[PDB]
Amino acid sequence: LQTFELPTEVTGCAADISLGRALIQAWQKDGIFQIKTDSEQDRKTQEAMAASKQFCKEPLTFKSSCVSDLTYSGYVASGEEVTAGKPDFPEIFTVCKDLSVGDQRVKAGWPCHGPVPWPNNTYQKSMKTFMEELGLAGERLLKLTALGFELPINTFTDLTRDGWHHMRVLRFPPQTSTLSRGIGAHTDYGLLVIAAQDDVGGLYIRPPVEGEKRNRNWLPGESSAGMFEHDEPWTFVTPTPGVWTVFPGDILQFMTGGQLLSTPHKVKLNTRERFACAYFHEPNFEASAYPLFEPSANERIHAGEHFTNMFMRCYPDRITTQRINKENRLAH
Ligand SMILES: O=C(O)CCC(=O)C(=O)O
Ligand SMILES: [Mn+2]
Repeated sequence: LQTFELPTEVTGCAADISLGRALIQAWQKDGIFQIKTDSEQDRKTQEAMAASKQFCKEPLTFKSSCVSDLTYSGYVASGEEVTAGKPDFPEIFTVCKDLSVGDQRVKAGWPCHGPVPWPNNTYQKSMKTFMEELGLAGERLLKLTALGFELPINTFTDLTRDGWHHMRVLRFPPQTSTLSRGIGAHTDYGLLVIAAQDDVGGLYIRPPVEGEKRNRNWLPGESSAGMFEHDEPWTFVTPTPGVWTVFPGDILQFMTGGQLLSTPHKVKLNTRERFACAYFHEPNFEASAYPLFEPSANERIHAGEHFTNMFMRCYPDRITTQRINKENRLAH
């Protein structure tokens, strides 16, 4: 895979435009590239992964208490069945925008808005500072992408102001310990996905395949789930120190008219447990994404509406979903 070092500030100089061209080319050929982490980005990744490992060592009663009826942030034990001798399962802690009940959007009952049920304040601090760095990387990447497409440098800036960025903090069990098979082929609904992983290995991505029609996962009727899972090609994302991976999400596919494709990906379970984090760089919850290259187009996709429906469908029995239904929160 290509690995690039990003500049700290993207200003629009010739080097920035050149880098944007190269990022687009790498996505168009490989579906993914790596970005070099600096010493602080790396340190903060390691501290977040350590906090994740410590949290997963807590008893299940405690982990299961890290839930909220206002936000989807918090813990889920994935799956619905276990057996004797296969008692383990994937675990996710989702971090969405951390808004207290003092925030006006929370007071107004906006769906998905509320405070993260942090397990402790060291996990909180570790995840917040990691997500701050991930957000800055996302902004650099979007400015470079704009420059590479000959668009204004700040094309994405209003769209992502106070963006609804969120992250899944993941633990996958060893294959022999679980009835889970990992995560099947899917795409992520976001502008960009920035991901980190430990040394165990398990992530596979599907590059662009010339002539291969792709479902447009921003449309409810074109779910990408499961598609191509058993068909070649799948690229193994070899664990590599000192990098994050980056691929386009569904929103960038929409905005670019398919010049970038949302990268399908899947996770296979290994012989050891595996830790990873997947960060989703997003528009503002209230913003609508639009075609960048079709100025006459009136079609839009509303980020907040899609986020809410996706979480409601993925976690239909969570207290968060029950409260959305009880209070008819979709009406906001
Ligand atoms: O486990 C990984 O490396 C990626 C996980 C993922 O794709 C997700 O949480 O959407
Ligand atoms: Mn994913």
